[PDB]
Amino acid sequence: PISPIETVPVKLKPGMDGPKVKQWPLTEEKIKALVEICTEMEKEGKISKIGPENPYNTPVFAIKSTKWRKLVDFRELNKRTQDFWEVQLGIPHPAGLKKNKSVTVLDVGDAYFSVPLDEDFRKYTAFTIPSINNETPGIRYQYNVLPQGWKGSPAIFQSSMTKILEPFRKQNPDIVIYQYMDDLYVGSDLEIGQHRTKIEELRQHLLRWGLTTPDKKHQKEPPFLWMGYELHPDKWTVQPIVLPEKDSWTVNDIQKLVGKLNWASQIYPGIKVRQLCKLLRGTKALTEVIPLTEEAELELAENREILKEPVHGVYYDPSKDLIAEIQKQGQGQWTYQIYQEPFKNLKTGKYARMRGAHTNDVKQLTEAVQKITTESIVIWGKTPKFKLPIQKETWETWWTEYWQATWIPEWEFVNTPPLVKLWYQLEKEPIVGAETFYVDGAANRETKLGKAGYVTNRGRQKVVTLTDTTNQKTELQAIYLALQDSGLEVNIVTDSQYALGIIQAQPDQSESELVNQIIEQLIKKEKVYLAWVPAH
Amino acid sequence: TVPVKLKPGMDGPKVKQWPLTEEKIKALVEICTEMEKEGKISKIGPENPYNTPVFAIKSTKWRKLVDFRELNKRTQDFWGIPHPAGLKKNKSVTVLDVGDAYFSVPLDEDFRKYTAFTIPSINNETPGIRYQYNVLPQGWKGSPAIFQSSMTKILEPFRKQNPDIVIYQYMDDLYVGSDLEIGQHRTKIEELRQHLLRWGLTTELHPDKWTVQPIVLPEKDSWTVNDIQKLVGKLNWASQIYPGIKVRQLCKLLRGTKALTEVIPLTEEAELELAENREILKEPVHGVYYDPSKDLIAEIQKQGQGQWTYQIYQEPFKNLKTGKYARMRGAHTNDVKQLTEAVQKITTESIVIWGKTPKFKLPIQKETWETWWTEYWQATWIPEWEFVNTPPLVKLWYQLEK
Ligand SMILES: Cc1cc(S(N)(=O)=O)ccc1NC(=O)COc1ccc(Cl)cc1C(=O)c1cc(Cl)cc(C#N)c1
Repeated sequence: PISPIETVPVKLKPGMDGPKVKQWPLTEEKIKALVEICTEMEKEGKISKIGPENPYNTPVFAIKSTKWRKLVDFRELNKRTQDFWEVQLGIPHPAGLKKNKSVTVLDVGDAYFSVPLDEDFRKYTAFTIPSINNETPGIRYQYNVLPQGWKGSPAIFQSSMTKILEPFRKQNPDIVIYQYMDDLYVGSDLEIGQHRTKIEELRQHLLRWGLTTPDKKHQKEPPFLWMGYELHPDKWTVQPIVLPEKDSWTVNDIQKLVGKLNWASQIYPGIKVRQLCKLLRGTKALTEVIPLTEEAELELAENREILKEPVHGVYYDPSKDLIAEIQKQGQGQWTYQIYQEPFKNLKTGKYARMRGAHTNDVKQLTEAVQKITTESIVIWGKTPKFKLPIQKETWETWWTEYWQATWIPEWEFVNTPPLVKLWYQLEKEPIVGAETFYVDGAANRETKLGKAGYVTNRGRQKVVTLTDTTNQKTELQAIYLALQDSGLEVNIVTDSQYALGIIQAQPDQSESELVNQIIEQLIKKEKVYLAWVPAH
Repeated sequence: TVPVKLKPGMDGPKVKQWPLTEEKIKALVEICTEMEKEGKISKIGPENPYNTPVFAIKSTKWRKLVDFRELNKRTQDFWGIPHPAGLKKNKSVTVLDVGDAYFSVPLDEDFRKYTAFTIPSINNETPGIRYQYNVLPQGWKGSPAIFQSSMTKILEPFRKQNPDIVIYQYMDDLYVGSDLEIGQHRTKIEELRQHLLRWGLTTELHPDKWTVQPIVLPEKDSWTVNDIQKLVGKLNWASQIYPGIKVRQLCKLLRGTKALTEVIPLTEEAELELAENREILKEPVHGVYYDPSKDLIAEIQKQGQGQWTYQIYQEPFKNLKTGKYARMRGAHTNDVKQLTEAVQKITTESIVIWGKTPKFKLPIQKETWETWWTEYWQATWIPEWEFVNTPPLVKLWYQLEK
């Protein structure tokens, strides 16, 4: 019983033509199985025996209930079919599920094969059952329904479904039906029996359109298995992630491991993979065996212990506040937890140290907020009220003066050290009395030889001859000198267009050691006034 | 319906829907179930792989705002009305939204597919709701064009009655310009709305006041080594626009290694040089003329403290216009708002002056901007933009504006 569902208009890509690949040869055995199968599918109404009026052909295969099944390779036909509106690529995050009294999962079953093919288009799907060891004329057919493996099947199926449910969702506003691939996660707040009845209604609505569905016979029971998660009636939890103990760890092994650990970092507090990753240094092959260092053996242990902790979460209740709190776990690394009621976390996660060319903590804080906001908008259609380890004063002082448009939605301070601050602030005006170094560097970009010295008003002088430098390291090195060689108060003038950079962004972390060295130095002074003057 | 097509070899837009708020999705869903019923739009299948972004802007009433920037670019041309030079010289211009006018005219059935758009769902708990226009869409370039005959018609009677009043059409907008005093003006605009309203339409710039502001250089009792440096820097960079600007005499005073804080006495030659430089800066650079065949570029620098500076130009340093925009009441804690606000403002000026929108260079990170520009958008059109890293001197120089 297929379907009184109106077909979808499928056309071949711009001006191309249906596939014409030759039928792969098969054994009398495999053949006899395919004949069997197609004879069944012939009657279920799924395929139709056609004839000579079809130049099109796709290769059928026989793979093994250990019973013989079939596989049609549409690879060609697909690359020659039109493009469809991409089917849902974003998958629901449990934390975004509103807690319901009951939820039912209904996998639609004989999904594709159950829906009509555009009768025009069927011809292109014709394949052929070989004859006994490549001697002439065997059985020929084509598809009357979405073929398993064809490009438009998923999108077409999704649609048809969506259509069939429009009514139900209309007549049952307080019922919720999530759609995902071939599944319907149906949840409500009715009573166990009311719910049970409404499900049977749905099911029967679908059956009246060609979609078979589970009964309490086959229909999944919680906890629900769903992408590293266990879905319970009042909480979700992460499904156990097991680190196998071995005495021989290949490169492949340590990588797959580092990976599962990194994923774990999102949920579990304390995972670390520094010494593990350390094992990858110099590796000559995925199959290479690399002995774990002591340090390595240890963190792996500690991780085995963190991982055996019961982290769990709650579901979303639209009536309560959304609150995201951020912590700075190491330079550029951030952790966040998003909840409604304290300690009852809806979701957590961390953002890896984003090794940049040059930023500062307030900038990165800002960015973690941006990420969380988008994440939140997606998951809940709202944006969290923030709890950030940063003083409104520091924020105002920074943002209020940064060359770039920046922003943090509504948030509030929370003193959970370490706090994000500004490591230093360049002076707004020259420092009276404070020394005035006139810095400079020049390097033969070609020879990578240079010097970078300074001369202060006070007489003090210097210059260093450098090996390996593009003027930019000299320049900066110039400035670096001027910083080490002065008091806790200095005025440095330069022609460096790049230093001008620092001025406007006062970075507190960079890609280059140099900038780092300078930064370290900047932080030590009590006052620094950086000034730029045109070069020459 | 008039057959419309995409420019040679250009295929349809397939831009992705940015995630929206629950607040906003419920509104689009409402607006869309309505329009659906009235036959303005129809749900569509998966065979349609095109798509344009949609959002809701702000009564408590929410409006639908589709972004056909891509489809506009991909849309054949129709060679709109010639820009009326005098519009810029009026004492007051009003903008009215005539997008409602299009819902009337049907859309060539063959073009529809391309107008497909999607209403997203919180948590991907469902596929989007897909539609495609059955009538002219607001924000599509081919709409005001295709409704041009019909528009002029409905307009004449009001122009003749008031021929001292100018009307110019940009997309969904109508810019009406007169010289009457505020009251006589506004009452006369309502006389225009009323006129428009008896068909199906519905809803305060002062161009002559937009002044061309110069660069003023600092004046001081005493000048320090620092003061002179900074000054010599602004001048230097500026020598890129006015090449007569000289810094030799000044740069002389700076010879030697003295404390930034030390006061330097100004030589008479040095004083002339400054005086001469104040003189050069007293007027915009000569030789800058608008070329309709070139793009318009609008660059903006955040001066901080809620002030913003901008330049519209086609050729680097050959500015068509320049300005500053100081934050409006309420935006205190919001850079994003002032910026989108400034952009709308600058873009309307450009429409008024040359009848086309400028391309923008915005000093904000793409993520920040994409995540929140809607929250404050209020116009029917949407300019083109690109994100950049503000050179510290173009900034420093324009904060020097009078
Ligand atoms: C897990 C559970 C069990 C029961 S009960 N008492 O029927 O066992 C009731 C509610 C719930 N769940 C909730 O309260 C919150 O979750 C939900 C809220 C509404 C809906 Cl329709 C589904 C869920 C799910 O649990 C769910 C979601 C997806 Cl995307 C896939 C799968 C999958 N696979 C299951």
